[PDB]
Amino acid sequence: EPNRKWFTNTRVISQDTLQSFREAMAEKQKDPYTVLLKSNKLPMSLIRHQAKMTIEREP
Amino acid sequence: MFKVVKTGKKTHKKGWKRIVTKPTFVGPDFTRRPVKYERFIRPMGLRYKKANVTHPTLNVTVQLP
Amino acid sequence: KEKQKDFQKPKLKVGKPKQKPSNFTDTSFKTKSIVVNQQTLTTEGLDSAELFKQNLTLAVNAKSDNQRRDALAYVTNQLSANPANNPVGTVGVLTKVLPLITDGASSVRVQLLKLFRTLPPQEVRPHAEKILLYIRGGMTHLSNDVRTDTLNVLDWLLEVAGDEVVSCPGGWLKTLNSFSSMLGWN
RNA sequence: ACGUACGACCAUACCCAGUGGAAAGCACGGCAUCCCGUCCGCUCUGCCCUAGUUAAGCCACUGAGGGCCCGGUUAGUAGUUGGGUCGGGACCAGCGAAUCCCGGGUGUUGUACGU
RNA sequence: GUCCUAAGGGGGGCUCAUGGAGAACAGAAAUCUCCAGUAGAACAAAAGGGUAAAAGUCCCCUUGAUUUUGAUUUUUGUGAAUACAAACCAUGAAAGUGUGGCCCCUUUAGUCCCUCGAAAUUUGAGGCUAGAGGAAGUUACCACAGGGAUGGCUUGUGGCGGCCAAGCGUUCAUAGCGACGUCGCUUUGAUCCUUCGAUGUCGGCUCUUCCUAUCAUACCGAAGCAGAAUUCGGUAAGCGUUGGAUUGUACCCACUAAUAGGGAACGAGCUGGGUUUAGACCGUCGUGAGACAGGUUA
RNA sequence: AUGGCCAGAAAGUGGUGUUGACGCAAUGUGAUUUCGCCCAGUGCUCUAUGUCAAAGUGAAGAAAUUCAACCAAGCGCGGGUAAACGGCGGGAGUAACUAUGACUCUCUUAAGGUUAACGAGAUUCCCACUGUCCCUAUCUACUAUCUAGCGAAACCACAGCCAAGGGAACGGGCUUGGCAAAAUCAGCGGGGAAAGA
RNA sequence: GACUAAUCGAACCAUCUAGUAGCUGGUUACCGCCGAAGUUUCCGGAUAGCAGUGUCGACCUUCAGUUUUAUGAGAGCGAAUGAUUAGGGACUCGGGGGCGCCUUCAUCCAUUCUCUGUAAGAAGCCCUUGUUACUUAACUGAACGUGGGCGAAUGUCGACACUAGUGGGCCAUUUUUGGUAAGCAGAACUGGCGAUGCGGGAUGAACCGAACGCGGGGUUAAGGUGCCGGAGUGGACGCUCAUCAGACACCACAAAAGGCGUUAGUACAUCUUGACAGCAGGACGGUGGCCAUGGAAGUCGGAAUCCGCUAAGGACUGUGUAACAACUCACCUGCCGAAUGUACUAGCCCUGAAAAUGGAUGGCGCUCAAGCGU
RNA sequence: CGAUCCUGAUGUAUUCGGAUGGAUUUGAGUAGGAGCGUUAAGCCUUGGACCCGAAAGAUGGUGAACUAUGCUUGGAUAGGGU
Repeated sequence: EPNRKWFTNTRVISQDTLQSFREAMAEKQKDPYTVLLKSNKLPMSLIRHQAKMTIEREP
Repeated sequence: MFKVVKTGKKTHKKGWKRIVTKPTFVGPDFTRRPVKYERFIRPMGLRYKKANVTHPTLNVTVQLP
Repeated sequence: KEKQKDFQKPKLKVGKPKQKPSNFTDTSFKTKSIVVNQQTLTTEGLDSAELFKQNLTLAVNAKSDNQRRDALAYVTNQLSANPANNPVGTVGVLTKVLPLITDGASSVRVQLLKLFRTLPPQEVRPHAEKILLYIRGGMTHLSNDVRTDTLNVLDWLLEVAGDEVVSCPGGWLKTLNSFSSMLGWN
């Protein structure tokens, strides 16, 4: 069925929040004895040509 | 959608397991259920994590998670 | 109420805070530290006082008779080699090893007797009350071997500090009562 | 034929602009005592038919007006009913539209009383 | 547990939603005035049908939102609705309109209701009438009565999305399909530190024949094919196409001219796995008999 | 022992028992060496209110009857028990009907420096050994074969050459072709037939 | 779960007992006369429909799977939504931090974006006349009677009783609704089959013709007439030669497909001012155009691509050189002699994909057919 | 005419009686009887029920000459190695 919510952004995040989240999560990967709680509910998707140039300039 | 997976050692098998024959997205941080308790089997070879998504106005195709 | 729409409209509730938007992304997370509870295998970096305390703890808390016997033997060997090598002290050593009189392990009881015999007599003397109370308990205890080994402990105490035993409060009449109760001479 | 009253079909009658209206009939009009109703005699109701005026209503005419209505065509076309040992849609026997376009119009009529 | 499941009748007067133009504060929005306004308002269906001197709104009186009997529709009894028939009314000057809202057990009562069957009374019961309320699994130890066991398909060249375009259509609409192509997603000769799920079963021995979709031998065409060794392709099935290793479960090695691919089974010859009667053990599940994610033995 | 576990329709009945805890009875584990915690749930077991049968008691009525207390065991409440079945942590903070959970904080541990002998048990390998194989050959006896005598059974709609077609992917009879010559013997296992199928 | 007399997850013997089965198998002479059926509707069953025997009633009324004429009807979504909030405020205890005071987030608000029925008569029509408690100002109307007068074509029964079988089968045309890569899945009417023989499709459940007592004569349908095979190597006009043509095609392969196969047409163009093809010659100058290159002169590359002499000739179509040269093409002239060229369209033909025992327009065979169209 | 509902007449064991009227359905009812016995056929129900066929259930008896275990009484089993 047609709906307005198909054509809207479903997940949004700001610059500072994304940068702080990435820095904190990288600091968490620095320690191998520290593991996340409820990792399935965390936005982990955000965390996770010389040959072409030469061929373009000289075929 | 589902095919019947037969289990047991007798000639008369049990047929409660269903295997998904179409591609699936199992989700993030997915660990398979114990074999005694999984009914719906989603094989590893049919799991996709990226798709070739085309932007309609930009007319470009990119591989997105 | 059985209808299942593709998108569910959130319902505003009065007197409650507004819900966060559907596109909101939460970056807060909590972490728990995994720790492996296993001691060092070589046990060589620790100081001799730390080995003394650890072996005393093993002697008083171990569930293996051979382990308790070896720990008491190690403590007895260090006390015999040097009485100055007692970081815990005579009072603490006595307080920890006096409940082991009632122990069912005869080898542990004999090694405890050796530890008592290698304790310094002038430090044994002021604390004759507690030792004699443990002797009374483990001596009226039901097991005959425990009674015999506790009598050996009482023999050691009478050899080392006789006057303190016969002059401490309850050292005379209560000991006589325990003797008469065990002998049937009541 | 023209008015008035009650009407039948209910836009060929409606809406927007102008122009004219013999005779009478309409209508606007004049006055608030009585009957009557209002914030207000605006509407309604009562009294006058004298005066004034066709200004408006109404009637008639006009408009390459909007709309509406009626014909030709479209078209024996689309479509549809049966037939073939017809082809890989066409014939046979028949029924049979509406658009688009081309034009026309812009009310008939009964009863009764009058001019 | 509280709350909502809707006020009908008669008569009379007036038009609604909205738009334009105006009035101290007053403006986008307070009240007032004119013009336009076919319902774009309202009527208890949010885009169904129907209503403009009303079926809407306001005012004045009123409860036809009343008894009684048949008929009809939805179709034995219902219930709802529809025209009435009789009585009692309401409203209006009157015509008229109004009979609603626009469309099987338990238990109670019966004076004059009837029985308890030899007669009567009192309790109780029964009847009739009128109401109110609301019984699990397993069988791999087995047995019986029966019934069964897509095809003139297929092959060599991806999908999605966008351009280009011969053409097909198309001139009272100038839309739509579209071959050939092209463009985006699916390591500077690397890495060897990414093997991604048996429900479906194949093999082997012996032996014969067929097909060509030709690996080799015969012949031929082309390629910087000097020679040698080849590569690509064509005609051709005459003639050959091997010996082994590995079951903690199909690829390696060697010889050779070459170690080509299939059919006749996979739409009652013999022999190893899928594979599984009865004995037994371990793992998972179940209180259990037992079953299985399974593994092993005879 | 006026007992435990069992038999019997019953019995002045019987087994253990001509027995007495170094015994009888019920179980689990299964030589020897080596080898914690929890009574949460389910069992088993020990000790005044609730639940509370029959008999008995009291009240009402003319009685049938109705209503009341009282009310054993069991269940419930409270303890024990894990070489019972099972299961694999604890405490504090927060909170304060009942049960729950959630949330932090902190300890988080029984086990480290005899596998022999025997076996028609299952598996891998090495030496020896060989017709298992390259790759088959030869010999003997008894059959099979022929003769004299004797002599069944299974099975049997009717019969037995194929090719193509015969919509119900069946054909030995139908259609169209190939064709096709008495009567026989030894083998053979393609087909038909044949498995207490 | 072994043994208990070849019998064991409850032995053997007799009886109840001819236990029960909806399941399996079978169910016995002939002729004659009728003769079927599959959601039609309701909650695994009833029921409509279709059939046969007896009757009875005036087997009276006539009706009809037909035509003609006249006239009518024709559930969900929602600017009541989905977003945006950087810049502006109110903020203050909303929360929290630091030192009652400030704050850092955060709270919101202010902003904005998104509209198929009926009729076609003798029971009908007309006149007169009554009855009424109905109705009307009124015998003014309403029905029902009294008396009298007078209709389209074509073809030619009803009610019971009893008893069945079948009542959610298959196939086909047409229509309608959904889809799929393609298949396909639903409904409605009609026809057929199950129940059915005959002639033709070589053969056959669904095709065509036609339905059936026992015979004789005649004529045909569908299909055929070279032989098997009864009937024409019949007649006319053409087309086609296939290295397994074609003679039963429509579906797939499969396309706007590929053919220097062969016919018939359509459109455009050239032509005695000489068409197409050939033969003999010209095919030039600025200029070796500009840039680049070791070299590049039309012909390794990039970009432009003009003018003159012209009858005509490209800043060049290929061969060629290291570069030139040279040859050639486009184009022009001379010889010649009359019709051609391009692209489509319609026929027939070839290819347009095939496995595995030896075989099929039915078989032989057929070539101005014994193939194809009339 | 019988059942159901409404009214309640003359009368009176003054609390019995139910006339006169109405209104609905109802009943194979009345409204100038049609039945009884019997014969033959079709159909239905119950019986073994058209015939043959279960694994079965129950009642009462017979078996330890096979075999399982136990009691009583008997019999038998070279030569080597350690």
